[PDB]
Amino acid sequence: PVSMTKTSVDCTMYICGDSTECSNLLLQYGSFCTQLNRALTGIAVEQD
Amino acid sequence: ALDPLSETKCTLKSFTVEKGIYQTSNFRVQPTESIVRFPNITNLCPFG
Ligand SMILES: *[C@@H]1O[C@H](CO[C@@H]2O[C@@H](C)[C@@H](O)[C@@H](O)[C@@H]2O)[C@@H](O[C@@H]2O[C@H](CO)[C@@H](O[C@@H]3O[C@H](CO)[C@@H](O)[C@H](O)[C@@H]3O)[C@H](O)[C@H]2NC(C)=O)[C@H](O)[C@H]1NC(C)=O
Repeated sequence: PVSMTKTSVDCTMYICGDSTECSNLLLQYGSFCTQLNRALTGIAVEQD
Repeated sequence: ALDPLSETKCTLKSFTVEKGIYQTSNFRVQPTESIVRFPNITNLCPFG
């Protein structure tokens, strides 16, 4: 094996969907899934 | 929110952006109308 499928998963759409109140509550947790998005993007680049 | 260049400047937390492609936000189609579909019954409940 050389590479695997490049998957990008979004925070606000997965955890909260299209809910503004849920996003406002999610802002209290900080930048957890800025980190998560960054890690997934890094894996995606590493595959290429 | 002025333009994509400023949006990617804000995403990188910097005023100068290097050459490349950056993921900034998500495009989503906002709904236009509200639809309600309830059964055509009209007999009031015997709550009283
Ligand atoms: C408890 O009962 C009262 C009174 O109802 C009447 O008396 C009872 C002893 C029974 O014989 C009942 O069958 C009888 O109707 C209820 O008050 C009544 O509720 C109805 C339903 O909303 C009212 O009807 C409307 O009233 C106005 C015009 O007056 C318009 O909005 C409508 O055209 C429609 O007629 C009625 O006026 C009202 N009657 C009195 C005396 O106020 C009461 O609702 C009920 N309790 C509960 C929890 O429903």
